[PDB]
Amino acid sequence: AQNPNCNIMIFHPTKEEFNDFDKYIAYMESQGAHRAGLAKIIPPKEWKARETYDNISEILIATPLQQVASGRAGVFTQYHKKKKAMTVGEYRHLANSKKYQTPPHQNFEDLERKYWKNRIYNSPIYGADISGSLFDENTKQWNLGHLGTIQDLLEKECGVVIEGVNTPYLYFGMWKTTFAWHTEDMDLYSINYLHLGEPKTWYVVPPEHGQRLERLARELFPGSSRGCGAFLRHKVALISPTVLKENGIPFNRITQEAGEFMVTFPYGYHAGFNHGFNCAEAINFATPRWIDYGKMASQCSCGEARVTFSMDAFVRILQPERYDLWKRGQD
Ligand SMILES: O=C(O)CNC(=O)C(=O)O
Ligand SMILES: [Mg+2]
Ligand code: NI
Ligand SMILES: [Zn+2]
Repeated sequence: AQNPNCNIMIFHPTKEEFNDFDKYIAYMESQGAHRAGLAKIIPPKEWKARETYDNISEILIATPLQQVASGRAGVFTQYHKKKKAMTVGEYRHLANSKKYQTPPHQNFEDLERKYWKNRIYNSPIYGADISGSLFDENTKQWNLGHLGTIQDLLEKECGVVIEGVNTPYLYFGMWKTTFAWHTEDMDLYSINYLHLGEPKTWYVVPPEHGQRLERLARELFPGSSRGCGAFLRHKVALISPTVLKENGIPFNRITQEAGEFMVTFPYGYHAGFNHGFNCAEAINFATPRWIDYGKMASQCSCGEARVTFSMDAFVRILQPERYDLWKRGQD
């Protein structure tokens, strides 16, 4: 078995290997990458996502989210308070202000220490989940707005034609902005490209060990667990690496820099934070190997998780027994 310790693998495809996206995902899996839950892909030196980032400041962040924490430093939840709209240029200035800017630090490890020590005492503002793309239309390789759609994959594998579309999302981050422990909707893959700015640190649990994380989460968030049998679908809970180590939960960590891709694999729990002002783009995708994960994915039916239009068909076709309860949660 390849990669039996479930380490995060880093890949350096050549320009020729960068042509066929599906084939390269399948290559990475042949080497065991999926066992970690997360892989890094460094594009060939010949590649670029677009010519410059000099003209992005007029993009609108219609609903910036202030991420307010409750709990203790290593075990907390966050809620998202909606703020007034602002442009990317306005947001960048805010991120660079004395109130929100990254503190002086020695290296990534020192900054990680400061994050876990101090995150709860601040409420950074995240421009998340903004439909759109920063890839040039002429970029033909690993262009996250030109991938094969998950609807087409389901149709190719299973023969059923379904409604729905699949488009990318932009994320504008600042110091301490946080993504809570989650897997993707319907335990899909994700791909994330860091277009510009400061790094993003990731933490990930191997898919084969995801239920260990879930069991710890039910212990650590006992009221939430009683409210919903899939409350990590709410995307609000954080658990530090120190706490994970104290409870014997297998995980790995890595820092993504500008110009790098990350791929999350089906049922790979992940969480993380941004180091400073940055912009990422991400999208869900599927492969043939996903179908069995989609069929077994947990679902939130309590009403909190509320998701896209396009998840309806996935639940309806892959999980018909769960469909009626899940849809009641949607309504
Ligand atoms: O970058 C973020 O804030 C969160 N991204 C993801 O969870 C992802 O790409 O799957
Ligand atoms: Mg602009
Ligand atoms: Ni994700
Ligand atoms: Zn729920």
